[PDB]
Amino acid sequence: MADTFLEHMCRLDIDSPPITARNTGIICTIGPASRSVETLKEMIKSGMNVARLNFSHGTHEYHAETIKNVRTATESFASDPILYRPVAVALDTKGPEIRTGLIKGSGTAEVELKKGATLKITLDNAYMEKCDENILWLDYKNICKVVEVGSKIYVDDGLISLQVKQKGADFLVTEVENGGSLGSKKGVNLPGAAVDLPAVSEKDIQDLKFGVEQDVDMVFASFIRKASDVHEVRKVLGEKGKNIKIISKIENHEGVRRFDEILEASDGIMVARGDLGIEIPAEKVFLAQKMMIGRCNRAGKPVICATQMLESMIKKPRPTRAEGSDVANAVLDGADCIMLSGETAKGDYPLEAVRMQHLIAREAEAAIYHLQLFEELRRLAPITSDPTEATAVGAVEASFKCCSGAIIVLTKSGRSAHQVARYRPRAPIIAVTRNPQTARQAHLYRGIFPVLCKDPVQEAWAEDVDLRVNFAMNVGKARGFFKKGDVVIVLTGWRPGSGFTNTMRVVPVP
Amino acid sequence: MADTFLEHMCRLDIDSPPITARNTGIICTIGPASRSVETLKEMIKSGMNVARLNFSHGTHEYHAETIKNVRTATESFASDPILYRPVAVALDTKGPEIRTGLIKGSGTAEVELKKGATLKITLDNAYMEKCDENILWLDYKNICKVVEVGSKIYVDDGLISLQVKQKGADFLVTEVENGGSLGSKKGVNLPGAAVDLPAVSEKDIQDLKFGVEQDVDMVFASFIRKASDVHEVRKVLGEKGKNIKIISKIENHEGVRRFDEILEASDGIMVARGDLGIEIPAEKVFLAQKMMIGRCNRAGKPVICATQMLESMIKKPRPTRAEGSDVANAVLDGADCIMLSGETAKGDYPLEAVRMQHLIAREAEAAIYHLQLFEELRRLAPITSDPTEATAVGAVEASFKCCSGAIIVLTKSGRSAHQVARYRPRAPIIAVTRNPQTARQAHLYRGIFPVLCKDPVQEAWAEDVDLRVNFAMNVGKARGFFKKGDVVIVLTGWRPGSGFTNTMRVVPVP
Amino acid sequence: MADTFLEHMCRLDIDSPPITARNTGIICTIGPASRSVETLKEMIKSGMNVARLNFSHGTHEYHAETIKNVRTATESFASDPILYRPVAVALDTKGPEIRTGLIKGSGTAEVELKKGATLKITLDNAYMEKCDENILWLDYKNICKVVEVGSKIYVDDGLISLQVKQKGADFLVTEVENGGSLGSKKGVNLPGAAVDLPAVSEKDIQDLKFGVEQDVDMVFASFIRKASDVHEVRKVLGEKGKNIKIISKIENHEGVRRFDEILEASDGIMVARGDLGIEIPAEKVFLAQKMMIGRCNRAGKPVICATQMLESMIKKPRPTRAEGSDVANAVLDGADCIMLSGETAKGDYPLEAVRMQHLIAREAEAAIYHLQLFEELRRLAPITSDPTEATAVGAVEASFKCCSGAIIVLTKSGRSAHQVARYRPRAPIIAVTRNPQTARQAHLYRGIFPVLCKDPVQEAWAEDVDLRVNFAMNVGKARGFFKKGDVVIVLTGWRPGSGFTNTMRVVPVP
Amino acid sequence: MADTFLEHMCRLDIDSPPITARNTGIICTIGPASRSVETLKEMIKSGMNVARLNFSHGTHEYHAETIKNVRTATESFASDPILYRPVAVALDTKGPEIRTGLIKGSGTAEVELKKGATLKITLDNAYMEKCDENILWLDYKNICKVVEVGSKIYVDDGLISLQVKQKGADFLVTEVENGGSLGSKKGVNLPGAAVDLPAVSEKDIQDLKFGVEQDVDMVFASFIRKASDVHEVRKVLGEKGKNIKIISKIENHEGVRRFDEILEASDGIMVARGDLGIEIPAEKVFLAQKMMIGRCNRAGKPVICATQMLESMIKKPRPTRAEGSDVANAVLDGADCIMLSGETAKGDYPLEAVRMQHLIAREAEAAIYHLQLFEELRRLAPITSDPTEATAVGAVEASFKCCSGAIIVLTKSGRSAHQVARYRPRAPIIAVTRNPQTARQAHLYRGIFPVLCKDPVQEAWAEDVDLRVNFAMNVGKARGFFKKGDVVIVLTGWRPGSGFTNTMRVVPVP
Ligand SMILES: [K+]
Ligand SMILES: [K+]
Ligand SMILES: [K+]
Ligand SMILES: [K+]
Ligand SMILES: [Mg+2]
Ligand SMILES: [Mg+2]
Ligand SMILES: [Mg+2]
Ligand SMILES: [Mg+2]
Repeated sequence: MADTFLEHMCRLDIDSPPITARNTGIICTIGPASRSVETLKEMIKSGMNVARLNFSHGTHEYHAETIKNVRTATESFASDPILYRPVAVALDTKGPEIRTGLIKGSGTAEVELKKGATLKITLDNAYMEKCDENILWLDYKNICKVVEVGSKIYVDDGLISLQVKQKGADFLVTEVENGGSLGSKKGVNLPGAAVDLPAVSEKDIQDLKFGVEQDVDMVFASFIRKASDVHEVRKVLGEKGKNIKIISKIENHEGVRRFDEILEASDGIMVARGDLGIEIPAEKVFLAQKMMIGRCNRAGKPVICATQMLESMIKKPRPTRAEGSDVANAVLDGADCIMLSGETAKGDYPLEAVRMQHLIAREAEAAIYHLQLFEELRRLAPITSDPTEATAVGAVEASFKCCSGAIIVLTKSGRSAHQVARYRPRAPIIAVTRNPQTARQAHLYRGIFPVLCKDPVQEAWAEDVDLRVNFAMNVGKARGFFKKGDVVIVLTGWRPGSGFTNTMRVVPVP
Repeated sequence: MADTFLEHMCRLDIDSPPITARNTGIICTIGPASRSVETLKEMIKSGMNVARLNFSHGTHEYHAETIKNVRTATESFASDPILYRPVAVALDTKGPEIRTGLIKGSGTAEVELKKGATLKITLDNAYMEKCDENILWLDYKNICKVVEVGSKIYVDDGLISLQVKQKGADFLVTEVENGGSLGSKKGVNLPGAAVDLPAVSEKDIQDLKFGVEQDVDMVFASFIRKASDVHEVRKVLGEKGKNIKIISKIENHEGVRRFDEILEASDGIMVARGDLGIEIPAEKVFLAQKMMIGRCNRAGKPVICATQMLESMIKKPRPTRAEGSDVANAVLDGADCIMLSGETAKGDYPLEAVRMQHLIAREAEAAIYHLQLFEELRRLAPITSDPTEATAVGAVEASFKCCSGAIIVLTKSGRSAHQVARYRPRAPIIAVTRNPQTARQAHLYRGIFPVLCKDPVQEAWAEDVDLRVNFAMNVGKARGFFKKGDVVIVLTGWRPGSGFTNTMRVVPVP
Repeated sequence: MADTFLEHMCRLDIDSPPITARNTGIICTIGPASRSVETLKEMIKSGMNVARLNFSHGTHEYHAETIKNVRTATESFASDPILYRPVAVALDTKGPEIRTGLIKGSGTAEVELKKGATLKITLDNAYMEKCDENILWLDYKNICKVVEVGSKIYVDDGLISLQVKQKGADFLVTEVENGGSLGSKKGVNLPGAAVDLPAVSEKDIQDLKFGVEQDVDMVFASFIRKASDVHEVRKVLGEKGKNIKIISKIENHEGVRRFDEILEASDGIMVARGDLGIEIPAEKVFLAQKMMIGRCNRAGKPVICATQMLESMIKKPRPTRAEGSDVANAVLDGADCIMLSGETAKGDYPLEAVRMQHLIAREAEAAIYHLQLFEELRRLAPITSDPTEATAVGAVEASFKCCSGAIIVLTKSGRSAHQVARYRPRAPIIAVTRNPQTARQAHLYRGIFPVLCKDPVQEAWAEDVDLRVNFAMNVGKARGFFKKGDVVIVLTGWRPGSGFTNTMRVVPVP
Repeated sequence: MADTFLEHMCRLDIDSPPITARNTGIICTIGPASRSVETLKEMIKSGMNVARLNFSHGTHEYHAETIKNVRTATESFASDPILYRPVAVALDTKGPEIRTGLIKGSGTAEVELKKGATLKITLDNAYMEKCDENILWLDYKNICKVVEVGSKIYVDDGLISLQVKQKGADFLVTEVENGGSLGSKKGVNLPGAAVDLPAVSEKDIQDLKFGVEQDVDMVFASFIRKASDVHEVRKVLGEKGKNIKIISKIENHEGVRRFDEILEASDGIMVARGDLGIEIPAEKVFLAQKMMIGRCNRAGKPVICATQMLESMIKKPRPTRAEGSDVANAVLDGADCIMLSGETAKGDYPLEAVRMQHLIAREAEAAIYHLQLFEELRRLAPITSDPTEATAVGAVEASFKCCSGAIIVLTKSGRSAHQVARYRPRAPIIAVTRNPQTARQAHLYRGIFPVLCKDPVQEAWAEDVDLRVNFAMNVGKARGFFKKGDVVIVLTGWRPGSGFTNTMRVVPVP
């Protein structure tokens, strides 16, 4: 809108209402607070696009029923194919974690840790359910190999910290620095160590194969360190799960250093700030986020900002001021998807969290300085002569001039719609598809609003197109994206077949 | 290509050969040296696109035969509809000129004028063919009304200059400043004065009506001062000449000050540097040129740089260094058409002049900094939601990415093709049309390479399009614009009818 | 560093260590957890620059001793004038707050509020200490004037919310939306309403006059609605407190709408997100922040991002991921000062909070895209011919070319140094001053590192300058800003006197 | 001034009068029409800055007296040291030219050449003064070595052209293409050939040594092909002529290809369009000009646009429209100096040509888009930490903000002033110097207006500076550059000595 970024900031207006559409994808983690079919229905209406299953906790039976509930709540809306919203299922792997043992005692399963006190760490399975003030167990077998005297051991997602004083053959005497209440099977981080667990562990092969059987849409592979880790996960999914999108989670120092080879192998990225903020200094996480989002935008691949975006909303019904700014800034940085972990999995206000996510994202979109964003994306794009790319850039450029309410894209594999999203247009991308997996996986991309055409293929191609285009027109009028008499962009082929979406059309809305 | 204009300059390369296509239109004035049918044939092959007829000199009989010869030489190539080049006819009006009388004496019709001597100017028709050292006649009746003591009177296109010492009721005693040889019926300019002749004079109404009868494509209306002058010319052309394009010539101070209202009324503009450089100081003409070309580019209307671009080539076979740089710079400024006046009308080297025009223009196109040109044209464009505009910008944006050999545009009125030219793409715009006037008038716009489809309308619309598109493909292969296997942009409608070219298509060349 | 903002993001590097200097000012609120002289000493070393006193709670006796402790801990370091860091005192006024009455009952002073229940609000002072489930008192007299049916009333800093169902003459029947435990004299916010309390209330006149007596450096005036509110505060401070800087806190909708007139009157701004996030929707606070920071940067006036930047660090020793990104982004937005409210006032980890503030800020500075920031600031600056401005821009431009370790500025009033900070140079601005208040107030400006020259004025001006310049050279070597042999910029006058710093000098470091 | 280059063009105004100062240097070639002391006086007042002596024609006696007259006419104004303008002398070498023999016959020394006829070229000195229709002599001995069948031979600066049909051992039979009148000792060009004459020929060593003896300021070395040619010329000038600036003339294809190594060795460049436009195609000369001017601006070295800029003004009192635009565009391209060859050397209107040069240049300066020019020059500058560079950029940046009437620079060698000119400020650079050669050589740089301080060195350095600064203030008021009360930039040292101009000062004009 304005000639400089500084004037663009100065022009930002609280009283200027945002567009009804919301481009940024929302990913909610399912758990105790959101597992029920009636709650899942409300989360879908509130704005959920992808349900994340965290395989660091549940059994296969538990997760199987969580999937069952999600599809019940999803297909609840299928009676009306206009207002039907696809909902993806995502399997977040355990990965090479270090979790502690269980706690001994009555009342509750917790014990205090004084600042300055001693705590012996052990690998002996006799203390596997007898962790307390003095002794502590953890499942990583080679912990004495990778650790030295003075090394930090962070327990329970950063809260508690320990410095190693002495070593044994298989035991470590440590001194407590940050106190607090220890619990059962809390996560442990070893910043400075080189943890040598397998990227695809024995448990993870079972969880992935289960993912293929359950027909999940994507896999959030944890603690990805290098490009070979992504190919290991690709192999385990194999032929049958070839179409399952692999999103590499960057959770550690090694993963940041090797980001380019990891991005090359992966379908997308998750900036998993949780583990990253322990493994790397807290100041710096933003550097890593902005870098990874930046490179993913340039590469044209989905990137997900994740964890602790609305942490206070576990306990409270409204977010903090910092949590408000974090979500907005992640969207302004250019993140395709925002994520909620504990907020929806085990929180007292799951629905309010999903709505805040929707609300902030929706006018972070408005505050994007599109003039500069689009200018720079063209320059930094390679000079390939793929007809689908050139149509996409034409569509996006066309959309900025005739302030379009939408860009409608007929697509089988999603790729035609992905390439439009790559250039970050202001208008939403109504991706029309008969492939239901394509509709679900499209949530990963910023601004793609998938719609599933359940209708049978009409005889003539020319009339089959017009049905899918008019189907999208009806969805756009229904959602408020545009009205009768407005202008929109339409992307179709020349005789059908996945591979050549080469036709842009500026159509008046009927 | 490069990140800054300065590096763009530094990168310019004499050894890098230019593209075979030449986007800038060439307008040649026809006269004694170029009137013959065999010479007109060679000028068309050398690169002529518009033939200009100067109605300050010829009779209606004379100009009628000049038109006849142009169409003979043009239709000479019509046997091959691939290599047929349309050629426009343009009628340049007399307008409110001030010409002197004839000269007395034997030997030749010329007399000397010393610096510092006296010259009496008279309106008495007894001296109408007796102009000499002492007395001089001129056809402007109210010359004593608009002139005062100290006013400059420039005779013979700037060469000779006079300062007014005394006044009479109908005579002026002047003193000579610049000497030289006076001649018969030379043009007179009155810088500082406000000449009150009619914009559409009595003679001009005859010449315009003749223009309509002869079926000319455009009118270069001389000495346009204000917007009402353009509407007077529009009226005289009337219903029958409604489709004749009016190009307002800016020849004077008043015309520059009122440029915006004149541009609004006119179809295009000519920066007539000849009279402008006398009426306004010589330094400043470039300011006026760059301004008018700039505003015309922003308005999306044709602009023509004109007169004295290769003056030395009247006498010599090669241009001066300044004349080389002038043509290049006019193209770099963003002029749609370059013009030759005396160079082709009465010169010893008409063909070499037209070829230089072609040669310079053709790699001025290459030196355009398109990165900046296209960026700035988008910003300065209004945010209209006309479907034809948004398709045009999409086409042009698409053309920069898949380095297209051309942008093919099916168009009846030319408007679909005009709107593509407005955003100055690098590739040539092959405008396919059945209307032969549309083909001729399209030369006014930068980069539009019109082709006339003489074939009858095929039955199905879908196959009628494919014939016109494949016709353009054959022209492009013939001219070297592109080859088999290359990519091009194609613009068509959705069911035929002039008003909605709304379909962009990235097609491989068959 | 890079040609585009997108490549600049992509280039950001966690492994690239930051510059030793930290440009962004840090403001800590003093209270129970940080009031002691030994804790204040550690906060100064950790990075405190301004001590904020919140006059909504303490008595004048209480705050007087807090000031006494701050100056004791500050002057503790005065023995070494090289490593002495000035520390400002700031008085944050009560302003037009709306607090409830006291609670009835034994044990503790609290009652529950169910979601959906009824609560009658009253102005009758008989219920002034009898607030409960049914009745609630509050000190705002005209609450029925500014409120209508459907208006929200937020109690206890956002936690509890009420919708107005009915109205009375002086009573309001409301329905509860967000439940929770009500308490004694909790703050109330009225989103939508136009609260007509006095901007400078009766209590505030006492607090301001006390501020003048105590010799505070700045006043954070709360709930500033319009420009006249700033002039009221200016008057109360009067002649004796003329040099006390007024920082208008934007806490409400009215204040955002009138931002430009408020900024014109005020010396600086605080984006008080606390009250702003209740008064305005939570999504939107970032819009208001970015706007106010943007306009303050363009105006060349201090702006302070404030409240809830590290809220979790009240309870925990490390911040959340969102809190890390919030501080970085506020610095990237261009905030001069970051602020801690509860984190230092009543938290379990005051020192760790001040260190995080220092750590994040310090490499947010590094991630600033200075190429674009400086380009845009020049364009958006007026074309004034003040000699001090032109020297400042020259200094800043010079600093980018000879990668200067610092820009040294001799200044009495601080204004010469303020104008250098206005153009946001990468290097720190070592402002040398004999006025001790100038040194303290300079913390408000980004990158000004004040140093107090306690030495007496040496006889010759030329040698007096060289003493102050060499004093700064010694501070710069001490702090690691630069070393012997490096280059720095130096700003001095031409014969001394506050008003003309007109001399830039590129000096090698001795 | 404006946000885009396109709006900048649109904003250009004929009625907006230009600044009184004229930044672009003017170089006039002296000959028959301008050799007299009274004419040289008028040319100096009209705007001459450098007198060029063409050593392809005169004897050493002839040129010695031309120099004598120039210094007489120059020192004529020395009585008033305020209005004294230094005037450089420049020696343009013969270089490896190919000139023909003399013509046989009475009446005049000319013969006709028909198109299509035969002309035998010979190296036999018996035909050295017997060139005619059939036989032609030329001084290049190895002409048969470097030429083949089909090679073009251009005679008399492009007018006449010949194609080689046959070869001999030492004779060539050719066919005429372009006719015209041949003359005595006309220049010959061999485009496509690799002419192997010495860069510093035997005659050139005499002319250079003479140049050193006469105390010329610069040498325009002709036909520079590579970097070694520049070092040969450097050697011949040697110790005694070490301070004589070498300006390499780019006249040929080889010189353009090797431009970077030539620029590295040379002090400046001349885009000698005369020979370049024959050696290289006429279309393309502009490419070569814009490239060379661009790279010279980036390198910070003088560049001179030359030959045929006002060719018609040899015969006529006013230039053509193309010649007007050429001078403006060369200045807009960024040429430091404009040059007149035949226009002043042997023309009927020398003074009018020098005035047009002055007039056009002077409001080409105004039409420069400085916003973009300065932005891009900073980015493309290396990040060196020379204190003189950083002061220069500071000065130039400061000058844009406080719309300075001038930037005053005290300089001995000129280098402090050269580095200010490198960043192309809008204001003129008043370079104050006691070295009279420094004053003369400073004309090579755009916008440096040298003034010679003839006064003796005053005792105190601080008062010696103030004398030179106040001397410049008086010159600026005299010329209209600024008035009493205005602001200007001043550049001085810290204790005198050539090597450290490190002090910028924004001074009010007394
Ligand atoms: K996990
Ligand atoms: K005419
Ligand atoms: K307060
Ligand atoms: K020469
Ligand atoms: Mg994580
Ligand atoms: Mg004309
Ligand atoms: Mg507050
Ligand atoms: Mg030459």
